[PDB]
Amino acid sequence: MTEYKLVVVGAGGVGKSALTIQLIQNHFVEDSYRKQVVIDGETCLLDILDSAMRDQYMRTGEGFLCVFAINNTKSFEDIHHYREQIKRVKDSEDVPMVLVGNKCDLPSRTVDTKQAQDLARSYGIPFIETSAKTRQGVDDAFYTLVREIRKHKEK
Ligand SMILES: Nc1nc2c(ncn2[C@@H]2O[C@H](COP(=O)(O)OP(=O)(O)O)[C@@H](O)[C@H]2O)c(=O)[nH]1
Ligand SMILES: [Mg+2]
Repeated sequence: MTEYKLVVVGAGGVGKSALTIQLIQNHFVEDSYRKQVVIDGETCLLDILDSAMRDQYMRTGEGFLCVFAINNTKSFEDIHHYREQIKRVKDSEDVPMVLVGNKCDLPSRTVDTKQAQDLARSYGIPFIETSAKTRQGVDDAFYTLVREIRKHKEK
C-alpha cells in the first residue's frame, strides 16, 4: 500500500504532539507515529514525525503540516520561517503543505481566521482550524495534507 511521510512543524507548545496523538490514538493529551488509515477509499500508511538529522527528515518528508496556535501570535508569525526552511532544505518551490491553526476551542484568540486564510492564499495551500481537545478539524487537516501529496505526485 502507499506510504505517506508527513512532518509536523511549528513553534513549541502549539499542539503538534496533541494533534498527532488525537489522530492516531483518538484521545487528548513519542516523536514519530505510524498507522494505517483509509483516506478517500485508499488504504495508506501515515508515517509522521514532530541539525543534520532535521534536514534528513525534511528531505524524507513528502508533506508538511505547518501548525500555529490561534492564541499564540508569535507561532503564527513564525510560519514563514518554517515554510522557508522546508523549501530551502528540499530545494523546491512546490512542497505539499497545509496551514493549521490549532487550539480553536480556546477563548483567547489573537490570530484572526482571516489573517490565516490570507496567508494560506499567498502560499497557495489549504488552511484548517483545529482543536486537538475537541477533535474539530483533526482528521481533515491530516487527510487534506495527504490529498495535497497526491496532487503533487499526479500533477
Ligand atoms: N485547549 C487546548 N489545548 C491544547 C490543544 N492542543 C494542545 N493543547 C495543549 O497545549 C499544550 C502543549 O501541547 P503540545 O502538544 O505538547 O505542543 P507541541 O509542543 O507543539 O508538541 C499542552 O498542555 C496541550 O494539552 C488544543 O487544541 N486545545
Ligand atoms: Mg510535542
